[PDB]
Amino acid sequence: KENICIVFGGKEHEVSILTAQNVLNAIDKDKYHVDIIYITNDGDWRKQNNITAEIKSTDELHLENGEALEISQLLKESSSGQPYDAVFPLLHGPNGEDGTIQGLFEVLDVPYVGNGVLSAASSMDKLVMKQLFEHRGLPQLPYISFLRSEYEKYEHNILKLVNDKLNYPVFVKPANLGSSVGISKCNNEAELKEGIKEAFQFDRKLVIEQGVNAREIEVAVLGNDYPEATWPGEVVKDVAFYDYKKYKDGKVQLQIPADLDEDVQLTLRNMALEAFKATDCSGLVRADFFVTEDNQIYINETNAMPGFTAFSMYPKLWENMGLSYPELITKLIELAKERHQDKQKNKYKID
Amino acid sequence: KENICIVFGGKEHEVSILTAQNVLNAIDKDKYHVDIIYITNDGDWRKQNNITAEIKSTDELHLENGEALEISQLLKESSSGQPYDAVFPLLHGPNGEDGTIQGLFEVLDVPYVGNGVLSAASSMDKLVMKQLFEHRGLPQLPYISFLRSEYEKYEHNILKLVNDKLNYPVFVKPANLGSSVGISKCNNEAELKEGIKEAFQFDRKLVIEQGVNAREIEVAVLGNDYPEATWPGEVVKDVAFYDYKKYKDGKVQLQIPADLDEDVQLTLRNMALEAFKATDCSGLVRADFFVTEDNQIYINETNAMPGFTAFSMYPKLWENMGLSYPELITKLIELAKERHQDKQKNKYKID
Repeated sequence: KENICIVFGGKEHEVSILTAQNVLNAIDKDKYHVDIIYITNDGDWRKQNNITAEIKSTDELHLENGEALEISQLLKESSSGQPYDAVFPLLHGPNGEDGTIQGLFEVLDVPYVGNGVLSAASSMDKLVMKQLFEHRGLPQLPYISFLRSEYEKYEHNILKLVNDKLNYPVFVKPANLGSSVGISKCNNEAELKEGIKEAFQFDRKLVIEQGVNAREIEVAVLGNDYPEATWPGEVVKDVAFYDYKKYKDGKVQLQIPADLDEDVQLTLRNMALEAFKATDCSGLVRADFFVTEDNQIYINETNAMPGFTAFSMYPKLWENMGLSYPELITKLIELAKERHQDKQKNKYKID
Repeated sequence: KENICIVFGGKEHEVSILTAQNVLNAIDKDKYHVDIIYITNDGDWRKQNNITAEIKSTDELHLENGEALEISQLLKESSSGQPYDAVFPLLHGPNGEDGTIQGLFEVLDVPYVGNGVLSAASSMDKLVMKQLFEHRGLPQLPYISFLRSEYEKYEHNILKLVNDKLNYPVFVKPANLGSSVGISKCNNEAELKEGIKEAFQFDRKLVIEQGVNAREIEVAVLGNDYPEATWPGEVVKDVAFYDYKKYKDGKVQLQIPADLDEDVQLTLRNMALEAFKATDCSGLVRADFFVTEDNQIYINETNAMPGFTAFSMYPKLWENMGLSYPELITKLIELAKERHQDKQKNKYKID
């Protein structure tokens, strides 16, 4: 058996916990020895050893009453007594996909699924992500950015650059948040200024982005050095608007593949690979696009740890390619093994 | 008293250990309670509690025989029984300035000196660093970059782009190393190809850089949101060459301020601040420039944790401004406190 540890929760949990239930029930307990570590909202790490049956309800998860050892000892050793072959972060904290847990994993020399430090961190900062996309030549909506320090001195002058380079309406976006906290849509300077002031309560760096009305199209990418991209998918919505949040009850309504011309789909698959390379991803990414009704394409953002329930977009895009959810989980673990092995080979060849 | 922890060593140590001796002997043991954690080449963490006298020889450091508790307990609590007010990483491992230890620090919610995760990681990847410098408008030598995957398919085609955009000689540079391992200077394709092949043994991503002969000029930057830059300094060298390494015995020979026109110095101070902002630095950075004999300026790289002995360039640049080495250490701790406090204020205002 191989030795796996799923880390879930994070310093709101209900998605992460549902995800960890799905990932657990889709792992062959015959091929894998599975421990899990739950991170409480407090930040405390609680381990639960040796999952061996299906998790039918969240009650079966020890959660905050798990075994409360130091984080060092929790990750060094499987309950089986072997070191882990892969650790799978399914976190919904900021420490989830800002590169921080990945940094911990590297310091502890623990092999792990998904994106590395620089990749996760730069996909979480919206300014760095766009700067990397730009250098790579991917099309994006016209955009501006600045630090609070610059706006305190150049308010009047920054607003002019907005009206020259962009067309209203624009969106004010905090650079470093994982949440819709502080985003607003502004139809003029008056609203823009109010919006900028309003976002600086939550962040020190802002992106101003030209608005579009467009379809949201997502592509799943999987791999390390030779990644592959799925056919695109769509969350079907008769009306494009920024909701600020999923309000409709029940399952989300996916269309996979998306109802797009076959040429446009191929363009999006190739753009997804470019977006993966532009932030030097590992393991996986979801590329999220804006596609207007006249088939104009912009890349919106990448997502370094995308939604990963059994009905989420990222796994359902791979199902459409023939890759089962249990096969996808196993592939992510093998990629984690390979990236990890490739680093001692380099750390060795450095002598 | 405030509570400080110096982390030094790292998974070669002699500079880091000399540095930790200097930083220790320059801290007022009356104002600060000082513990230190030593990271062995093995990666093991060993704590030594409550430094209270001058460290006259490295023998007085417990080093690898320090107290061998789990890393979690080592950082959570000062020997005094209080949580730390600041942790000061003085590491010479890759885990030093690739953002990994900083990620650990954030996961453990430990306040810490210097650059954050994204800042350290992006200053260590030479491709991302140049891409950020470019977007900011700082002048750099003409350069190319590619992944191993791209060169395996486009060898012939990538070499042409080199000869069109650059002028020989060029330097082949691994993107992700902190070491001179795999750098070479090439006067033609024949050498370039050999050089590219030679660097791929140690890295998966490369930068090809146009060579210059120039003076090396360094500027020290200190601050968080309102940073300040020193007058520039110079390691004086009658002959510009890439040494691959300091060979001369004894002290390095600094000229502070550098023998440059007063206008050129002011330009470099302002470029240093731009370079700090371009990678969203915190705490400090050293901006390293190429300045030709005809006063043409290029930024070479930033250094997120620069040399920090008492005779290193970064502290000596601040001494020239009137800031003593003990005052600089204290300023770095206050900045660590401020960045840390500013994050709960935001994490609070996010509700």
